[PDB]
Amino acid sequence: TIFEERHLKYISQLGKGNFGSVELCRYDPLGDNTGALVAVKQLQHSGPDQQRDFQREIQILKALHSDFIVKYRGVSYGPGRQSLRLVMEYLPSGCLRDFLQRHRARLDASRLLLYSSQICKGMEYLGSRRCVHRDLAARNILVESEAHVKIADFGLAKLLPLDKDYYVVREPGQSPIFWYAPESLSDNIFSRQSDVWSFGVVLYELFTYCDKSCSPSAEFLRMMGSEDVPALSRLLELLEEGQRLPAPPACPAEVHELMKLCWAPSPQDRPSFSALGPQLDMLWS
Amino acid sequence: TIFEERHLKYISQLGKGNFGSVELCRYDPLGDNTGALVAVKQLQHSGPDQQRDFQREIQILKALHSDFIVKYRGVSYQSLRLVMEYLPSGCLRDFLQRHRARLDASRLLLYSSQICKGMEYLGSRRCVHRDLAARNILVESEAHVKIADFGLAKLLPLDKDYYVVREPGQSPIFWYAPESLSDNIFSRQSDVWSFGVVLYELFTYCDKSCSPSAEFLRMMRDVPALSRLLELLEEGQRLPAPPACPAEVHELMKLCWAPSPQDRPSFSALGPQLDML
Ligand SMILES: NC(=O)c1cnc2[nH]ccc2c1N[C@@H]1[C@@H]2C[C@@H]3C[C@H]1C[C@@](O)(C3)C2
Ligand SMILES: NC(=O)c1cnc2[nH]ccc2c1N[C@@H]1[C@@H]2C[C@@H]3C[C@H]1C[C@@](O)(C3)C2
Repeated sequence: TIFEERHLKYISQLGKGNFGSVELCRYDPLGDNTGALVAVKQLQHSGPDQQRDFQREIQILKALHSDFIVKYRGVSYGPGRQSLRLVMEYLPSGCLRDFLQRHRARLDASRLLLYSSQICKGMEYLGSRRCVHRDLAARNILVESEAHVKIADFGLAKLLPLDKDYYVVREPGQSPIFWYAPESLSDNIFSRQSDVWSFGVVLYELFTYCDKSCSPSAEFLRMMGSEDVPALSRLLELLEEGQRLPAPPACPAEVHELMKLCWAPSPQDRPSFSALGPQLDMLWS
Repeated sequence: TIFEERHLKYISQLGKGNFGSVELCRYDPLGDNTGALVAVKQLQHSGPDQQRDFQREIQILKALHSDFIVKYRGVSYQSLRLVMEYLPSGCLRDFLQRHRARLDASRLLLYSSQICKGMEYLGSRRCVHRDLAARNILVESEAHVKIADFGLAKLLPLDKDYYVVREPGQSPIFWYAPESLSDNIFSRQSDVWSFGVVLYELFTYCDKSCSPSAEFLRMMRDVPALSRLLELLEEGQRLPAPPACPAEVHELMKLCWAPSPQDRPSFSALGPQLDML
């Protein structure tokens, strides 16, 4: 629950954000090296807005209990009893985006549909906590084992007003625009329905095995093209025309049709993660 | 943007102080009574200290933008008046007492959620309210409340996280924190203590007989009225769990009332802990 700074042995780095970083550590009080591996998030060179949002993240994660969401283990009040480090579980198999590219050969559609379903269940639970993840993408999905994946990176995650179902972000997005829904791009509006849009994209990522040559980045930039209008503005224009990501190579038709529903123009017309769950689970049987 | 005195029709009094008063008016330049209502504040027989502070007050509130903080509207000028929006349902304390049958526990969480968010934003503007209490919260609609009364609200120095009031406040002792009561230290963490008391008010539906004052008074021979409370807060005594209060909210009030300000939760941490119940 409470992690002594001196017993967190640093090993190496897992990610370096713009205002923060995630370090792989071993919490080893006993010295014999049997202590558990943990991911530890902390801030660097950050202003007041980030420190405050970082404190929201810790509470949101502390409060999420699901097999399909990465585990909060504790916090550490750090060197000089001043700073703040967020301690989480370490999953050694790594992120899904990298895992699919490496082990592509030993993984068939069934296994891909298992992942999708676990993620969908995870996202259904986040809905139930009135929580919008806001950064759902293969790079933030972790692999617990070859048959278990988890959702991670709650940095952009936000709870809804208790009386409303949507939320507006005052400062616009910085994370890749290719997972963002149109109302998010045009108006910085976010919701469970917006997360449903992004889940369409992770299905695409999944069934393209995160192959870089047909990534959302890769595909949209080929459709947007270069012409000066900003890249955010022309993607939106592309999306309002009704243009979407194309059917992946060898994609099961009925999976591509579920994406299309995730990507409906109006948020009210996208299926809930509750509607999607069974639809994924009993696609073939 | 700026209001004319001759177009401000006086209606009735909203509040009064030892050196200040607030008035309800319709700003009615067309003269046909279709103007908007406004709460208008000004000073009366005050000293230079009050006039100075009142300008600070105008300028802070002028620059606050939150759906949970009463909206500065403008000013009217020889002697200055602060014009604000008028919320017609009045303050929360009187509302909770009047409409308790109509309001369930879930909606008290919503008012809590919204006050915390207002206090979070005041925190980010490096600003301390000093008089957080239900008597200073306003009802915009049945599902929306707003913080008001920035009379005693002070901005923290740019390079420090606390403020010291050399001339202490005559306003009620029961909302104050132990460092306030003892050494006049005010801070964002002080505002957290008082939020704890605001929670108590909410979940007791601002019932008179079990007010913070009434309850703290019941928990106390004769010495000074102040130095009995501080001696009692430093023992460990706190306000009771209200009857119409969930367990986990009472735990948030006790955390809010930790002895050391450093141990008390931020409004940033509190928020989710309220919203996720
Ligand atoms: N609990 C964890 O966060 C975590 C657990 N096991 C891991 N194994 C490899 C990375 C990694 C973790 N964090 C990484 C960090 C945050 C997020 C997710 C990972 C990849 C990313 O790019 C984006 C940087
Ligand atoms: N702009 C306003 O402040 C305001 C707006 N709408 C209102 N409707 C009823 C009172 C009232 C207002 N002021 C009151 C005044 C200051 C403060 C808040 C209110 C109650 C109090 O006791 C403490 C006296």
